[PDB]
Amino acid sequence: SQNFITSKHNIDKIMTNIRLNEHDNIFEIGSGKGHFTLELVQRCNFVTAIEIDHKLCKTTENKLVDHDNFQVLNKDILQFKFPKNQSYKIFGNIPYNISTDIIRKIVFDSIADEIYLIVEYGFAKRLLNTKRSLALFLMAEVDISILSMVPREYFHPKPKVNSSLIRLNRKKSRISHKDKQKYNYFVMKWVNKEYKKIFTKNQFNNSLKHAGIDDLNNISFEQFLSLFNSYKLFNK
Ligand SMILES: Nc1ncnc2c1ncn2[C@@H]1O[C@H](C[C@@H](N)CC[C@H](N)C(=O)O)[C@@H](O)[C@H]1O
Repeated sequence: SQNFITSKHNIDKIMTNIRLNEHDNIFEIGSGKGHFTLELVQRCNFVTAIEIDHKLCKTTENKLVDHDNFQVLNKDILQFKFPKNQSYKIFGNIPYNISTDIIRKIVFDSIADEIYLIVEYGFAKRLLNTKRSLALFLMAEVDISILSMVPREYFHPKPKVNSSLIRLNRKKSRISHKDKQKYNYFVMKWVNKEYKKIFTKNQFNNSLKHAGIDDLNNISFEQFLSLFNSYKLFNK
């Protein structure tokens, strides 16, 4: 059930959009046959490949024979403990079934200042959709941008849908550690339209007009923050 991108011609097309340089240390999520890995090692300063499947760790190693700036840890990305005092970036052509868990792991339990992932086209659209809780929790920590479309033919087994190469850039968190829970509760209550649990009937009108929200079915992350902030004001 794991797919791969093994056409160099295609890999180069995708590297074209990935701006990683010679001095960055990179953590790749799932080396697979080592195709993207082979390019990263040449492209970057050092690559720590994290592959769960042990046979693939081997293949990754055979692939990277004429190279030294890498290591292949046979671990589970979800259980990995990233450095807490180093500057590193992340890349990964990750599986659909655990996209949410991986992205959450690397954005909340890692300090990579720049993350490059390939995910399903739809799932990418969702990461930017202010109507879903994931996008909202994520936008407090990173800026999300879709760089290009990865045709399903580039993959094998050929999936039923296309994919997108996306980029997550770290930013000074917009949500203080103090507001950790308030923001969480508020995000969940708002996405579920359970407005009354977070705003009285008037607090809600003022908050929307204050944030300048005309279409309540289409709001910017910046507007949403306004809402959250008003929310804080109203409750001590
Ligand atoms: N939980 C996990 N932790 C670490 N690696 C995983 C996990 N789940 C899947 N993988 C690996 O991640 C890879 C997913 C592939 N789509 C990418 C392989 C390869 N980089 C390629 O795109 O050509 C496979 O090699 C899986 O074995």
